[PDB]
Amino acid sequence: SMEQVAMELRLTELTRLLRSVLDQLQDKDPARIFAQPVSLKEVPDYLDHIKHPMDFATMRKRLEAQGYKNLHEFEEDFDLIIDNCMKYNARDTVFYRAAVRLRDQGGVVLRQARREVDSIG
Ligand code: NA
Repeated sequence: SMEQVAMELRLTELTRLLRSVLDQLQDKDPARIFAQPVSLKEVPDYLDHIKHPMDFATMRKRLEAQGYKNLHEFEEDFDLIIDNCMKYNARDTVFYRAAVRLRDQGGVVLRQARREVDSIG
């Protein structure tokens, strides 16, 4: 049908838009603390603390399969990265402080990203 084609183009444009949103949010972690999933070889007890780990590489693979249906779903994953980091690591660590600064600078990107998703439709 044409109406599924029209749905599919919308998804396809959104994914293109979220690519840009992702790339900007990843430009706010220049250490690359959040680039890859936490190694279970290096931190064996990590899944005793964190039931839904999340990182940027994972979020990229879901995107290029067009797996994000709205902006909420994208935001939900992004928030896991920050919330997982600030729970596992203490206040006085470079990990927690990298999550705080990513949160505060990514708020600027996601607030205008919300207006662009609405505005086009
Ligand atoms: Na903690």
